[PDB]
Amino acid sequence: YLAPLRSDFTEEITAPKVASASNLVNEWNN
Amino acid sequence: WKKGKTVSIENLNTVTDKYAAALVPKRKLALPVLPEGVKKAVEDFAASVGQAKNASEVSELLAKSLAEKAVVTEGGKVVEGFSYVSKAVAAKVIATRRAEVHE
Amino acid sequence: ADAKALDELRKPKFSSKYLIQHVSQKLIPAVKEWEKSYQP
Amino acid sequence: YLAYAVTKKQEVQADPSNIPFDEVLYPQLSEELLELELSDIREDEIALEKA
Amino acid sequence: AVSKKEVLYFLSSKDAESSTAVKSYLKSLYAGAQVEATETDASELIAQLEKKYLSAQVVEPGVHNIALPLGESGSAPVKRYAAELFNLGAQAGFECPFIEVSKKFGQETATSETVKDVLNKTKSYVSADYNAALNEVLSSVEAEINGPVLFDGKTEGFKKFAAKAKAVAVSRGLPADTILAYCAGSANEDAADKVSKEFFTWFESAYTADAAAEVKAIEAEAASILDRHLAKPVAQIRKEQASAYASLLKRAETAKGAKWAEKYLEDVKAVQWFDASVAEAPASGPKVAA
Amino acid sequence: LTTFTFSGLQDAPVAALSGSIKLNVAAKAGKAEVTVAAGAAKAATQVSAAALRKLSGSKISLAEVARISVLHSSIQNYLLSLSNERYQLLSQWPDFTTMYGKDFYYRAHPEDLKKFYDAADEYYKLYETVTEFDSLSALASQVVPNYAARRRSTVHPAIGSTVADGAFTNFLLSKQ
Amino acid sequence: ENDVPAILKEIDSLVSREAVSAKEVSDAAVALTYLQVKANRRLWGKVLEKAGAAQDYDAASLTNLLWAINTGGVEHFKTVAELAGPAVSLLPSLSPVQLSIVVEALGGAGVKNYELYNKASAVVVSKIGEFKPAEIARVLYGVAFGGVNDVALAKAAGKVFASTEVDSRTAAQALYALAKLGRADKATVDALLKSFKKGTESASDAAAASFALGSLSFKAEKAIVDALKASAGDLAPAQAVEAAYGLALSGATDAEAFKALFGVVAPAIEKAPDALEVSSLAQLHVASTISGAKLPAAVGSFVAKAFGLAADAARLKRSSAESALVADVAAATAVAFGAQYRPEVASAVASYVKTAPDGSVLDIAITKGDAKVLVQAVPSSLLTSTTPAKPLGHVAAYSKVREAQGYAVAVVPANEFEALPDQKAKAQYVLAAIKKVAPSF
Repeated sequence: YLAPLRSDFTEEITAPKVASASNLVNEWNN
Repeated sequence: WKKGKTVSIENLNTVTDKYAAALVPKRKLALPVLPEGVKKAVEDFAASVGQAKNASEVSELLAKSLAEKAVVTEGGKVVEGFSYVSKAVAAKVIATRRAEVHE
Repeated sequence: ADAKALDELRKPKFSSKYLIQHVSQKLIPAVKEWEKSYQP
Repeated sequence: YLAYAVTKKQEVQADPSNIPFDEVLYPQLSEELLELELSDIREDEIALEKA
Repeated sequence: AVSKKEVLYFLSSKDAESSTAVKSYLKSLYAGAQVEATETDASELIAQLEKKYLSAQVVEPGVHNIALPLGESGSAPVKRYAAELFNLGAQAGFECPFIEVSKKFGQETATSETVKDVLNKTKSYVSADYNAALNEVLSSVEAEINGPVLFDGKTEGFKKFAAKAKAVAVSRGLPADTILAYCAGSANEDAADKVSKEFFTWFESAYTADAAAEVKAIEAEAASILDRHLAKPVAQIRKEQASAYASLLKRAETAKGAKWAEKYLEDVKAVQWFDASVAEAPASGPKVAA
Repeated sequence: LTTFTFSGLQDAPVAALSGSIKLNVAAKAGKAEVTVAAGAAKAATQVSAAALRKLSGSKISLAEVARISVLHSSIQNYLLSLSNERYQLLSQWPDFTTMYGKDFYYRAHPEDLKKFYDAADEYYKLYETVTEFDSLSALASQVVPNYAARRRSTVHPAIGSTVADGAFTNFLLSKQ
Repeated sequence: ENDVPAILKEIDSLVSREAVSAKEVSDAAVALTYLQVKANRRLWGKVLEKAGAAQDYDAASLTNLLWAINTGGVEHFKTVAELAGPAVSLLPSLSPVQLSIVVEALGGAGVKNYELYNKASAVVVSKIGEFKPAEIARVLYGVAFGGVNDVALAKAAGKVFASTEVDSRTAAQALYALAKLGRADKATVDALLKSFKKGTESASDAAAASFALGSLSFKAEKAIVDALKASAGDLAPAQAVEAAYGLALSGATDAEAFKALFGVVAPAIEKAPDALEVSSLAQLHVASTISGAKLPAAVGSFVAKAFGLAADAARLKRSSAESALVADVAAATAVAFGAQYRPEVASAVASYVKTAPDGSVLDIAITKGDAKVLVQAVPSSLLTSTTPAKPLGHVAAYSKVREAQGYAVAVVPANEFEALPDQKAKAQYVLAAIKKVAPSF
């Protein structure tokens, strides 16, 4: 349940990179 | 299971009954088990007439006579004229046919 | 043991905050002495 | 849940009317499983009736 | 314990493990202890670097106490989430986000004399399809000047750029004339509030749409992480998540005596308390002393 | 809440809108005769005008007791509400065990029975991995550290592109 | 027949079921403030848990819920700020009585929703005769504490408070809203100060006008301090500090009131020194030094140490226009004392940053023998938001504490200082400011 601790900063101001929709909702419908 | 809610054991158990309702065969032999309501009525009645040492052998044959001509019930309904050949009856036919060809 | 507190239980657990603190305790004294000893 | 699961499953497993008999379930199959082996004895008997 | 520059950052802060560091310090000053002299030293570079590493000890537990509004309908859970990050940055010593990134532009480009240099030293902080959309406008205006545009304002060539740089900003969707008339002020406060109430409907539509774009990325990351995980067998998942829990306990158990690792294992033992307390009375939850 | 509030038995609710709580107050000019009833219990006390004003003197300050954090629970609640949407389309799967009989076995092409007995073994793969709800806590920890490092910005935690664009036109279109 | 801990278990079972509606979560919250259930925190949590999960909301159950959260003193920001969704969608559906309860409860919690406060204040300035003067001071209290500097509502409320006689309770709410806005229009403040002719029914509105008068620096009205010497048992210790501080900022000399107000605070600090926030301990050291009423011996030195903290934490988290003004005033006070060249000022402004006797840091501290002057710069954040733009009462708070440590505070307001065209004129502003305070320099 536990995550790696990071101590780093974000220098840029960017768009948060929306990931692509997986195919699982229709392949389980296939 | 709804999106935010929890499942209840009144519905988890209703689902489990649907699983075990598929474990009953679709057509079954009503092989009758003798309850103690009728098998202890015949044991003391055998002790009424002094044969209580052979009271168990009466109760064993009491179950068996209902058991050899046990009837086939499909959905609780008795299907009359349902003839079935046993796995032990059919293995008697094979051992007869094997031993008369070997001779 | 059991039945801890409220203000002990309100802290978010696996946040960093002590890597940031451990870096800040090893970056700041090691860069305070860099600025007082610096010639190009 | 697992306490009702081992009780309802044994409720249908203690019942001897729930013993599945392939002879009762599939009569035309359990008689053809017989004549698979009765044809193999019949084929061994034709070779004896030819000799 | 604290070094007094931590405890000054934790005064107006509101989270738990800092306010029990303040309440333990405020009880010590009450019991006849003298307060340390605040050092007026560590000139501008070390002073602005300690602010970087002390505000990140206020932001980092504060970000973890802000529930994301994932899978929510409406604009009020995003206006809750963004306002919790506004009030978190204020507790960490940040100013308004408009005031703080405009300070970042003038800090990067105090010595940018050309408009092509201010478009390439503030490149990390501007949206890249807006920074590129100001390069077709800079290259179009460069045709009628045929000389580099300077960052002057009194130069006529800068007004030829700002005639068409403003033309993009309205086409991007942002009212640049209500932004510029807000930060210029006005004469009367009655018509200064007609521009204040039109800046703050842009700004509330500005800070929501990138708090929502930060949520919709977490919704799409969690849906691609889950759909990568639902394709596995359950035995693979149980041993993949048992190695990651083992290798990350091991990383915190090798480091002994470090402050972060001994606080890490106090969190593992407090997670296990939460599971053990729920296991004793699960219709009520964890036991709080109250 | 602020230090001073200005509410209590002035434009107050005098009647409840539910049936599980039946509340009626009697607004005296000084005090209020309250009577609330909830099922079998009845409570009828009297509050003063200055007794509702001292209520907001000390603040309750409700705070969430979360297992790991409030951030982590909001990702795990989303993964649980996503893992419910995939469970709902495993609920609409046709019952393959109604075709496990030997009168479906021996009628069928033997390769279309391997496919059917593997399509039933795939449902138990999909169904046992979507009901692995103990796996969702360690999945939400793969979303937290990339998110929290974006909020650990040098500009602001709440900064994004749309604010930084509109603060670029304030920066650019003013005279340097 | 009459049981509260048996009706709490009936409410606790009401809000623990899975289908708690909006009407049932409102009425469970209303029944918990009328029963005064501050001691049971989890029962207030279960109602606040179900208040966010409820999806229907009509105009009456939202208003009864927000009334109960505000009156009960219950703060949870995540739940209350998400009740702005049911508030902004039902905003034409709201009564003017109910809209004042919605905006006051969302405003007092600190909800940053400009679409609510623009649309609620545009309703009030359009339909103002429908709004009773108690329903216009709550909406002014909402938009003031929601971070909006809406003066078009504060001007339109100014026409009502000078015409209609308003109650003592709704005057203090209007004054507290003005002190957060920082306006101090004396035609409207004293029009709200003529509402203390009936007395105060509570001390929380005698203290809220006490705090709001010293924050704008008018004076005590002495009907307000008459209520505070009598009703100072009706106040929490955090409310009595803000009561005493706003008196001392306004120049209140009645030390029997300050004996009453410190008799609430100082018993609370000894049993719990950490219960009050450090910004309120610094407000107590202002109140005990300006009025001069002494504190207990362990408290009055501890509250003196806590003024060094809250002035240092307001120095670390400096606004960077207060950083750019201090370094502009320290430049203009270096050339005033004689520094003709750039390398002469930069070694002088580093010498002005002597530390205070309480451990704090003073940016511009000059010493000539035994005489000390301090220069204070006050940017806009400590100035009144109206046209004469005089500084707020909180800077005379800081000056009169620094004067009692051995300094002479010359305030340099940035609406006047940055009005000057040149640096030497800015030196003619600072040197004129020091000699009118301490003429030995």
